[PDB]
Amino acid sequence: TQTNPVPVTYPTDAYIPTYLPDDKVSNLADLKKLIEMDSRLDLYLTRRRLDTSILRCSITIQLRGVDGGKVQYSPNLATLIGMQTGSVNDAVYSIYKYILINNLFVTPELGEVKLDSLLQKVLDTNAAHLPLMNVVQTVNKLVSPLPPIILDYAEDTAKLREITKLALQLNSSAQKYQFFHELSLHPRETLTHYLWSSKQNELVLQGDQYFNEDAARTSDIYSNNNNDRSLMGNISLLYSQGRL
Amino acid sequence: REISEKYIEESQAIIQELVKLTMEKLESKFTKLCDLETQLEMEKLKYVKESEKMLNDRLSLSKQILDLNKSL
Amino acid sequence: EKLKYVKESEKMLNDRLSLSKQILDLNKSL
Amino acid sequence: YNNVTLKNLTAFQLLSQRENICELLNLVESTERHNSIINPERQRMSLEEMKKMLDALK
Repeated sequence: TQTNPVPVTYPTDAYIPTYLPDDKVSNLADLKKLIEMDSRLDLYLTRRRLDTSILRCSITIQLRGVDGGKVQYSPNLATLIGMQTGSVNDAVYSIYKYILINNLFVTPELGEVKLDSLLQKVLDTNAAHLPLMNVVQTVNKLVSPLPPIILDYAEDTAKLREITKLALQLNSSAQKYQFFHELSLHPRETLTHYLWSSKQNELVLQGDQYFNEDAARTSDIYSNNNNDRSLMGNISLLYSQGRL
Repeated sequence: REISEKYIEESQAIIQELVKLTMEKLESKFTKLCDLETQLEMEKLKYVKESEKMLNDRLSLSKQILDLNKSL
Repeated sequence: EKLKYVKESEKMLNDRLSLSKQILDLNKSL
Repeated sequence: YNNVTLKNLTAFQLLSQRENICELLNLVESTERHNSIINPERQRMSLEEMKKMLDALK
Protein backbone atom coordinates (compact mmCIF):
# COMPACT_ATOMS: atom_id res chain seq x y z
CA THR A 1 0.00 0.00 0.00
CA GLN A 2 0.86 3.69 -0.09
CA THR A 3 1.75 6.22 2.60
CA ASN A 4 -1.65 7.87 1.91
CA PRO A 5 -5.17 6.44 1.49
CA VAL A 6 -6.40 5.58 -1.99
CA PRO A 7 -9.26 7.82 -3.20
CA VAL A 8 -12.22 6.06 -4.81
CA THR A 9 -15.14 7.22 -6.94
CA TYR A 10 -17.83 5.14 -5.31
CA PRO A 11 -18.89 6.37 -1.85
CA THR A 12 -17.29 4.84 1.22
CA ASP A 13 -19.31 4.41 4.44
CA ALA A 14 -22.06 7.02 4.17
CA TYR A 15 -23.64 8.41 7.33
CA ILE A 16 -26.83 7.46 9.19
CA PRO A 17 -29.35 10.15 10.27
CA THR A 18 -29.96 10.96 13.93
CA TYR A 19 -32.71 13.60 13.64
CA LEU A 20 -35.03 10.74 12.67
CA PRO A 21 -37.65 10.06 15.36
CA ASP A 22 -36.34 6.80 16.80
CA ASP A 23 -39.67 5.99 18.47
CA LYS A 24 -40.92 5.02 15.00
CA VAL A 25 -37.78 3.28 13.73
CA SER A 26 -36.47 1.70 17.00
CA ASN A 27 -33.70 0.02 14.97
CA LEU A 28 -31.05 2.72 14.40
CA ALA A 29 -29.37 2.07 17.75
CA ASP A 30 -29.60 -1.70 17.26
CA LEU A 31 -28.02 -1.29 13.83
CA LYS A 32 -25.48 0.98 15.56
CA LYS A 33 -24.71 -1.94 17.88
CA LEU A 34 -23.92 -4.07 14.82
CA ILE A 35 -21.45 -1.54 13.39
CA GLU A 36 -19.35 -1.23 16.55
CA MET A 37 -19.60 -5.02 16.84
CA ASP A 38 -18.23 -5.38 13.30
CA SER A 39 -15.54 -2.74 13.80
CA ARG A 40 -14.34 -4.38 17.03
CA LEU A 41 -14.34 -7.68 15.15
CA ASP A 42 -12.45 -5.86 12.40
CA LEU A 43 -10.18 -4.38 15.08
CA TYR A 44 -9.34 -7.80 16.51
CA LEU A 45 -8.91 -9.35 13.06
CA THR A 46 -6.60 -6.61 11.75
CA ARG A 47 -4.64 -6.85 15.00
CA ARG A 48 -4.50 -10.63 14.58
CA ARG A 49 -3.46 -10.24 10.93
CA LEU A 50 -0.66 -7.96 12.13
CA ASP A 51 0.29 -10.30 14.99
CA THR A 52 0.53 -13.59 13.05
CA SER A 53 3.90 -12.40 11.70
CA ILE A 54 4.96 -10.26 14.68
CA LEU A 55 44.58 -37.38 -19.19
CA ARG A 56 42.36 -37.55 -16.10
CA CYS A 57 39.15 -35.51 -16.05
CA SER A 58 37.10 -34.31 -13.09
CA ILE A 59 33.38 -34.69 -12.38
CA THR A 60 31.53 -31.41 -11.83
CA ILE A 61 27.74 -31.59 -11.46
CA GLN A 62 25.61 -28.53 -10.75
CA LEU A 63 23.09 -30.21 -8.46
CA ARG A 64 19.36 -29.66 -8.13
CA GLY A 65 19.59 -28.77 -4.44
CA VAL A 66 21.86 -25.74 -4.71
CA ASP A 67 19.90 -23.60 -2.26
CA GLY A 68 20.68 -20.65 -0.01
CA GLY A 69 18.79 -22.06 2.96
CA LYS A 70 21.95 -23.54 4.49
CA VAL A 71 24.70 -21.22 3.26
CA GLN A 72 28.38 -21.85 3.91
CA TYR A 73 30.49 -19.84 6.36
CA SER A 74 34.01 -18.52 6.33
CA PRO A 75 36.06 -20.28 9.05
CA ASN A 76 36.74 -17.00 10.85
CA LEU A 77 33.02 -16.20 10.86
CA ALA A 78 32.36 -19.82 11.82
CA THR A 79 34.41 -19.75 15.04
CA LEU A 80 33.11 -16.33 16.14
CA ILE A 81 29.57 -17.74 15.88
CA GLY A 82 30.12 -21.42 16.67
CA MET A 83 27.82 -22.92 14.06
CA GLN A 84 29.10 -24.62 10.92
CA THR A 85 26.66 -23.48 8.20
CA GLY A 86 23.38 -22.08 9.46
CA SER A 87 22.12 -19.06 7.46
CA VAL A 88 23.00 -15.48 6.54
CA ASN A 89 20.45 -13.68 8.77
CA ASP A 90 21.46 -15.77 11.78
CA ALA A 91 25.06 -14.86 10.93
CA VAL A 92 24.17 -11.16 11.17
CA TYR A 93 22.19 -11.50 14.42
CA SER A 94 24.81 -13.65 16.17
CA ILE A 95 27.50 -11.15 15.16
CA TYR A 96 25.40 -8.24 16.43
CA LYS A 97 24.70 -9.97 19.75
CA TYR A 98 28.38 -10.86 20.16
CA ILE A 99 29.32 -7.17 19.98
CA LEU A 100 26.41 -6.40 22.31
CA ILE A 101 27.66 -8.96 24.84
CA ASN A 102 31.23 -7.63 24.75
CA ASN A 103 29.90 -4.00 24.99
CA LEU A 104 32.21 -2.61 22.30
CA PHE A 105 30.28 0.50 21.20
CA VAL A 106 30.86 2.87 24.15
CA THR A 107 30.66 2.78 27.95
CA PRO A 108 29.69 8.11 16.53
CA GLU A 109 30.10 6.61 20.00
CA LEU A 110 27.58 3.85 19.23
CA GLY A 111 28.58 3.35 15.60
CA GLU A 112 32.27 2.90 16.37
CA VAL A 113 32.93 -0.44 18.05
CA LYS A 114 35.97 -1.43 20.11
CA LEU A 115 37.65 -3.91 17.79
CA ASP A 116 38.68 -6.97 19.80
CA SER A 117 41.02 -9.76 18.71
CA LEU A 118 38.32 -11.96 17.15
CA LEU A 119 36.54 -9.02 15.50
CA GLN A 120 39.84 -7.93 13.96
CA LYS A 121 40.47 -11.54 12.92
CA VAL A 122 37.11 -12.10 11.19
CA LEU A 123 37.23 -8.76 9.36
CA ASP A 124 41.03 -8.60 8.73
CA THR A 125 41.04 -5.01 10.01
CA ASN A 126 43.31 -3.51 12.65
CA ALA A 127 41.60 -0.26 13.64
CA ALA A 128 40.41 0.60 17.14
CA HIS A 129 37.12 2.20 16.05
CA LEU A 130 34.99 1.27 13.03
CA PRO A 131 31.30 1.91 12.26
CA LEU A 132 28.73 -0.87 12.49
CA MET A 133 27.49 -0.18 8.95
CA ASN A 134 30.83 -1.35 7.53
CA VAL A 135 30.85 -4.21 10.06
CA VAL A 136 27.60 -5.71 8.76
CA GLN A 137 28.59 -4.92 5.16
CA THR A 138 31.44 -7.45 5.24
CA VAL A 139 29.00 -10.12 6.46
CA ASN A 140 27.58 -9.90 2.94
CA LYS A 141 31.17 -10.55 1.80
CA LEU A 142 32.21 -13.15 4.41
CA VAL A 143 29.47 -15.65 3.45
CA SER A 144 30.03 -18.08 0.56
CA PRO A 145 27.42 -20.34 -1.07
CA LEU A 146 27.19 -24.11 -0.77
CA PRO A 147 29.67 -26.01 -2.98
CA PRO A 148 28.49 -28.65 -5.49
CA ILE A 149 29.69 -32.26 -5.82
CA ILE A 150 33.27 -32.39 -7.14
CA LEU A 151 34.92 -35.72 -7.98
CA ASP A 152 38.50 -35.58 -9.28
CA TYR A 153 40.33 -38.64 -10.67
CA ALA A 154 -13.72 -9.42 -3.66
CA GLU A 155 -17.38 -9.81 -2.72
CA ASP A 156 -16.88 -7.72 0.43
CA THR A 157 -16.26 -4.58 -1.65
CA ALA A 158 -19.49 -5.04 -3.61
CA LYS A 159 -21.25 -5.96 -0.37
CA LEU A 160 -19.89 -2.74 1.13
CA ARG A 161 -20.90 -0.80 -2.00
CA GLU A 162 -24.44 -2.23 -1.89
CA ILE A 163 -24.63 -1.34 1.81
CA THR A 164 -23.25 2.09 0.88
CA LYS A 165 -25.85 2.30 -1.89
CA LEU A 166 -28.67 1.18 0.41
CA ALA A 167 -27.60 3.65 3.12
CA LEU A 168 -27.87 6.39 0.48
CA GLN A 169 -31.47 5.28 -0.05
CA LEU A 170 -32.01 5.62 3.70
CA ASN A 171 -30.66 9.19 3.63
CA SER A 172 -33.20 10.07 0.93
CA SER A 173 -36.30 8.92 2.84
CA ALA A 174 -35.17 10.55 6.09
CA GLN A 175 -34.73 13.92 4.38
CA LYS A 176 -38.01 13.46 2.52
CA TYR A 177 -39.68 12.88 5.89
CA GLN A 178 -38.25 15.95 7.60
CA PHE A 179 -39.03 18.46 4.84
CA PHE A 180 -42.76 17.70 4.93
CA HIS A 181 -42.38 17.37 8.72
CA GLU A 182 -40.89 20.86 8.99
CA LEU A 183 -43.50 21.86 6.41
CA SER A 184 -46.02 20.33 8.79
CA LEU A 185 -44.20 22.24 11.53
CA HIS A 186 -44.07 25.44 9.48
CA PRO A 187 -45.91 25.58 6.13
CA ARG A 188 -45.11 29.30 5.90
CA GLU A 189 -41.34 29.73 6.07
CA THR A 190 -40.47 26.72 3.95
CA LEU A 191 -42.84 27.57 1.09
CA THR A 192 -41.83 31.23 1.07
CA HIS A 193 -38.34 29.76 1.12
CA TYR A 194 -39.43 27.42 -1.69
CA LEU A 195 -41.04 30.17 -3.78
CA TRP A 196 -37.83 32.18 -3.46
CA SER A 197 -35.24 29.41 -3.85
CA SER A 198 -36.98 27.61 -6.72
CA LYS A 199 -37.22 31.04 -8.32
CA GLN A 200 -33.51 31.50 -7.58
CA ASN A 201 -32.65 28.08 -9.01
CA GLU A 202 -34.78 28.94 -12.03
CA LEU A 203 -32.56 32.01 -12.44
CA VAL A 204 -29.29 30.08 -12.10
CA LEU A 205 -30.24 27.37 -14.61
CA GLN A 206 -31.37 30.12 -17.01
CA GLY A 207 -27.99 31.86 -16.88
CA ASP A 208 -26.44 29.86 -19.75
CA GLN A 209 -28.42 30.16 -22.98
CA TYR A 210 -26.85 32.88 -25.20
CA PHE A 211 -23.63 30.98 -25.89
CA ASN A 212 -24.54 28.40 -28.52
CA GLU A 213 -23.07 27.89 -31.99
CA ASP A 214 -25.59 29.61 -34.27
CA ALA A 215 -26.82 31.88 -31.47
CA ALA A 216 -23.56 33.87 -31.58
CA ARG A 217 -22.90 33.60 -35.33
CA THR A 218 -26.13 35.52 -35.91
CA SER A 219 -26.51 39.15 -34.82
CA ASP A 220 -29.42 38.79 -32.37
CA ILE A 221 -27.01 39.29 -29.46
CA TYR A 222 -25.43 42.65 -30.23
CA SER A 223 -28.11 44.50 -32.20
CA ASN A 224 -31.11 46.01 -30.33
CA ASN A 225 -30.39 44.08 -27.09
CA ASN A 226 -30.34 47.06 -24.76
CA ASN A 227 -33.13 45.21 -22.98
CA ASP A 228 -30.46 42.55 -22.46
CA ARG A 229 -27.79 45.17 -21.50
CA SER A 230 -25.40 42.38 -20.41
CA LEU A 231 -22.84 42.66 -23.19
CA MET A 232 -22.21 45.62 -25.54
CA GLY A 233 -21.71 47.75 -22.42
CA ASN A 234 -18.35 46.20 -21.61
CA ILE A 235 -16.87 47.66 -24.80
CA SER A 236 -16.28 50.87 -22.82
CA LEU A 237 -14.28 48.72 -20.37
CA LEU A 238 -12.71 45.94 -22.46
CA TYR A 239 -11.23 48.41 -24.94
CA SER A 240 -9.92 50.53 -22.04
CA GLN A 241 -7.76 47.55 -21.01
CA GLY A 242 -6.80 46.54 -24.56
CA ARG A 243 -8.81 43.31 -24.61
CA LEU A 244 -10.54 44.22 -27.93
CA ARG B 1 -49.61 -0.08 4.26
CA GLU B 2 -50.87 -3.23 5.99
CA ILE B 3 -48.48 -5.68 4.30
CA SER B 4 -45.71 -3.20 5.05
CA GLU B 5 -46.95 -2.81 8.64
CA LYS B 6 -47.15 -6.58 9.21
CA TYR B 7 -43.46 -7.08 8.41
CA ILE B 8 -42.40 -3.82 10.06
CA GLU B 9 -43.75 -4.90 13.48
CA GLU B 10 -42.71 -8.55 13.76
CA SER B 11 -39.31 -7.79 12.23
CA GLN B 12 -37.93 -5.52 14.97
CA ALA B 13 -38.42 -8.31 17.52
CA ILE B 14 -36.51 -10.63 15.18
CA ILE B 15 -34.00 -7.80 14.67
CA GLN B 16 -33.18 -7.24 18.33
CA GLU B 17 -33.26 -10.94 19.18
CA LEU B 18 -30.67 -11.78 16.51
CA VAL B 19 -28.40 -8.79 17.18
CA LYS B 20 -28.40 -9.59 20.89
CA LEU B 21 -27.77 -13.26 20.08
CA THR B 22 -24.94 -12.09 17.82
CA MET B 23 -23.57 -10.21 20.84
CA GLU B 24 -23.63 -13.48 22.80
CA LYS B 25 -21.80 -15.72 20.33
CA LEU B 26 -19.24 -13.10 19.26
CA GLU B 27 -18.18 -12.12 22.78
CA SER B 28 -18.03 -15.81 23.72
CA LYS B 29 -15.65 -16.29 20.80
CA PHE B 30 -13.73 -13.23 22.00
CA THR B 31 -13.19 -14.34 25.61
CA LYS B 32 -12.19 -17.80 24.41
CA LEU B 33 -9.69 -16.33 21.95
CA CYS B 34 -8.27 -13.48 24.05
CA ASP B 35 -7.49 -16.05 26.75
CA LEU B 36 -6.03 -18.47 24.20
CA GLU B 37 -3.79 -15.58 23.13
CA THR B 38 -2.32 -15.22 26.63
CA GLN B 39 -1.27 -18.88 26.76
CA LEU B 40 0.73 -18.31 23.57
CA GLU B 41 2.73 -15.32 24.85
CA MET B 42 3.97 -17.33 27.83
CA GLU B 43 5.30 -20.08 25.55
CA LYS B 44 6.53 -17.37 23.18
CA LEU B 45 8.43 -15.83 26.08
CA LYS B 46 9.56 -19.21 27.47
CA TYR B 47 10.96 -20.42 24.14
CA VAL B 48 12.87 -17.17 23.65
CA LYS B 49 14.27 -16.93 27.20
CA GLU B 50 15.75 -20.44 26.93
CA SER B 51 17.10 -20.04 23.39
CA GLU B 52 18.55 -16.68 24.45
CA LYS B 53 20.40 -18.51 27.22
CA MET B 54 21.28 -21.20 24.68
CA LEU B 55 22.86 -18.62 22.37
CA ASN B 56 24.69 -17.07 25.32
CA ASP B 57 25.93 -20.58 26.11
CA ARG B 58 27.07 -21.00 22.50
CA LEU B 59 28.92 -17.67 22.43
CA SER B 60 30.57 -18.28 25.80
CA LEU B 61 31.62 -21.78 24.68
CA SER B 62 33.39 -20.25 21.68
CA LYS B 63 35.19 -17.93 24.10
CA GLN B 64 36.22 -21.00 26.13
CA ILE B 65 37.60 -22.61 22.96
CA LEU B 66 39.87 -19.53 22.67
CA ASP B 67 41.57 -20.61 25.91
CA LEU B 68 42.05 -24.09 24.42
CA ASN B 69 43.70 -22.62 21.29
CA LYS B 70 46.24 -20.38 23.05
CA SER B 71 47.79 -23.29 24.99
CA LEU B 72 48.83 -25.15 21.81
CA GLU C 1 1.34 -22.72 17.79
CA LYS C 2 0.58 -23.62 21.41
CA LEU C 3 1.86 -27.11 20.54
CA LYS C 4 4.69 -25.96 18.27
CA TYR C 5 6.67 -23.83 20.73
CA VAL C 6 6.62 -26.52 23.42
CA LYS C 7 7.85 -28.92 20.73
CA GLU C 8 10.70 -26.46 20.08
CA SER C 9 11.41 -25.56 23.72
CA GLU C 10 11.92 -29.11 25.00
CA LYS C 11 14.08 -29.86 21.96
CA MET C 12 16.26 -26.89 22.93
CA LEU C 13 16.19 -27.98 26.58
CA ASN C 14 17.25 -31.49 25.58
CA ASP C 15 19.93 -29.85 23.44
CA ARG C 16 21.01 -28.08 26.64
CA LEU C 17 21.27 -31.50 28.29
CA SER C 18 23.45 -32.92 25.51
CA LEU C 19 25.53 -29.74 25.63
CA SER C 20 25.77 -30.36 29.38
CA LYS C 21 27.08 -33.82 28.46
CA GLN C 22 29.66 -32.10 26.24
CA ILE C 23 30.70 -30.20 29.38
CA LEU C 24 31.32 -33.60 31.01
CA ASP C 25 33.60 -34.47 28.09
CA LEU C 26 35.43 -31.25 28.94
CA ASN C 27 35.71 -32.54 32.53
CA LYS C 28 37.58 -35.70 31.41
CA SER C 29 39.62 -34.37 28.47
CA LEU C 30 42.15 -32.83 30.89
CA TYR D 1 -20.76 12.38 -15.33
CA ASN D 2 -18.18 11.52 -12.69
CA ASN D 3 -17.85 15.27 -12.07
CA VAL D 4 -20.63 17.71 -11.32
CA THR D 5 -21.07 21.15 -12.83
CA LEU D 6 -22.80 24.31 -11.68
CA LYS D 7 -25.40 23.38 -14.28
CA ASN D 8 -25.60 19.86 -12.83
CA LEU D 9 -25.93 20.97 -9.20
CA THR D 10 -28.74 23.46 -9.79
CA ALA D 11 -30.65 21.01 -12.00
CA PHE D 12 -30.30 18.38 -9.25
CA GLN D 13 -31.59 20.83 -6.64
CA LEU D 14 -34.47 22.28 -8.69
CA LEU D 15 -35.79 18.89 -9.81
CA SER D 16 -35.70 17.67 -6.22
CA GLN D 17 -37.31 20.89 -4.94
CA ARG D 18 -40.22 20.74 -7.40
CA GLU D 19 -41.15 17.10 -6.78
CA ASN D 20 -41.86 17.50 -3.05
CA ILE D 21 -44.24 20.36 -3.80
CA CYS D 22 -45.71 18.13 -6.53
CA GLU D 23 -46.71 15.64 -3.77
CA LEU D 24 -48.81 18.03 -1.64
CA LEU D 25 -51.12 18.82 -4.55
CA ASN D 26 -50.66 15.17 -5.70
CA LEU D 27 -50.50 15.93 -9.41
CA VAL D 28 -47.69 13.36 -9.59
CA GLU D 29 -48.17 9.74 -8.57
CA SER D 30 -44.77 8.68 -7.11
CA THR D 31 -46.19 5.22 -6.39
CA GLU D 32 -43.54 3.33 -8.36
CA ARG D 33 -40.79 4.90 -6.26
CA HIS D 34 -42.59 4.01 -3.02
CA ASN D 35 -43.51 0.33 -3.32
CA SER D 36 -40.30 -0.72 -5.08
CA ILE D 37 -38.26 0.48 -2.08
CA ILE D 38 -40.84 -0.76 0.40
CA ASN D 39 -41.12 -4.12 -1.49
CA PRO D 40 -43.19 -5.89 1.19
CA GLU D 41 -42.53 -9.34 -0.24
CA ARG D 42 -38.82 -8.59 0.17
CA GLN D 43 -39.54 -7.16 3.64
CA ARG D 44 -40.99 -10.49 4.76
CA MET D 45 -38.19 -12.25 2.87
CA SER D 46 -35.89 -10.03 4.89
CA LEU D 47 -37.91 -11.15 7.92
CA GLU D 48 -37.81 -14.82 6.87
CA GLU D 49 -34.05 -14.55 6.39
CA MET D 50 -33.98 -12.98 9.85
CA LYS D 51 -36.35 -15.71 11.05
CA LYS D 52 -34.13 -18.54 9.78
CA MET D 53 -31.06 -16.85 11.26
CA LEU D 54 -32.77 -17.15 14.62
CA ASP D 55 -33.33 -20.84 13.89
CA ALA D 56 -29.82 -21.46 12.54
CA LEU D 57 -28.01 -19.64 15.36
CA LYS D 58 -30.10 -21.33 18.10
